[PDB]
Amino acid sequence: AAGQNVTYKDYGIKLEFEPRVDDDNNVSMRVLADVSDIDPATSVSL
Amino acid sequence: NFGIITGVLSTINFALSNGDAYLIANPQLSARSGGRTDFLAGGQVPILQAL
Repeated sequence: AAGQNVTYKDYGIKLEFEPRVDDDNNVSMRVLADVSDIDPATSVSL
Repeated sequence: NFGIITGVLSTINFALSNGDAYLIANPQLSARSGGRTDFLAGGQVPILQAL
């Protein structure tokens, strides 16, 4: 609401990995890959 | 007292402009049947959004 709490946001290189393996070593997986950097062009001042 | 006081003014314009813009975006993905894949190549901007 309103118009206080402080939160922290991650940035940089991030990986998440959830593998699953079969008897033939087949891999079923979900992977998240994120690369982010701070951009001065779109930063505001409040 | 009978008379008149009046006049005219003018402005000259000779503006001329042209513009072109081209873009192609070719993203490619891979996913398994029954699954889902999301892709973003861009940025994020902060927005004020509160109840």
